Order: sequence, then C-alpha cells, then structure tokens
Amino acid sequence: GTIYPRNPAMYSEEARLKSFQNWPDYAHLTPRELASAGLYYTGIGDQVQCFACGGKLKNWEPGDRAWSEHRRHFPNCFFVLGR
Ligand SMILES: CN[C@@H](C)C(=O)N[C@@H]1C(=O)N(Cc2c(OC)ccc3cc(C(=O)O)ccc23)c2ccccc2OC12CCOCC2
Ligand SMILES: [Zn+2]
Repeated sequence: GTIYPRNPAMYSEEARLKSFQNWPDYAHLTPRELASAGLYYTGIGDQVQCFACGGKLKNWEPGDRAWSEHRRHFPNCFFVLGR
C-alpha cells in the first residue's frame, strides 16, 4: 500500500504492550496508555517509539499524556491521523 509502518512487528497493540516488561519504575506513564498511542519500549531509559511513524519520545514529564506528546511532536503520523 501507500503507507508503511516503521516497525511492522509492533503493528499489534499486544506486541507493543509486551515490550514494556522492563519499563523502569520511575517512568510514570502506563504501558497501557503508551501502547494504545502506538508506542513501544526501545529498551533504553524511558524512550518509546511509534510503530507507525517511527518517532521517538523520551524524558517524560509530569502531566505528559501519550497521545498528546505523540501528536505534538509527530502530527503527520498515520497512526495519529487515523485515530
Ligand atoms: C515533555 N515530554 C517529553 C516526551 C518530550 O517532549 N521529550 C522530547 C522528545 O521526546 N522529543 C521527540 C523527538 C523529536 O520530535 C520531533 C525528534 C527527534 C527525537 C530524537 C530523539 C532521540 O534521538 O532519542 C528523541 C526524541 C525526539 C523532542 C522533540 C523536540 C526537541 C527535543 C525532543 O527531545 C526530548 C526533550 C529533551 O530530552 C530528550 C527528549
Ligand atoms: Zn507515530
């Protein structure tokens, strides 16, 4: 087709949810919320990445939401625009 996910293996929400097995205990956003916004854990710090656009998000701050940070930084993501 005309679009293509950066990371096809993380197409699935369940696969993204599994990536957070070792999400650090200081990272306040839940794997549920992050996976639901297309994000999976890169294994490094609190850095997640979008399966669709490939955008990365890290150094999360209080009051950050997954979807709002995803949209803010990566507004042309097909996942963000398809939601
Ligand atoms: C406050 N909410 C958090 C999620 C946030 O916005 N984090 C940014 C954040 O996640 N981004 C997104 C982002 C980008 O947004 C367009 C672009 C490239 C990025 C590259 C890396 C990386 O090499 O690891 C990480 C993030 C990138 C960001 C955007 C613009 C300037 C700096 C950015 O980096 C930080 C802010 C400083 O520490 C590194 C992460
Ligand atoms: Zn995205």
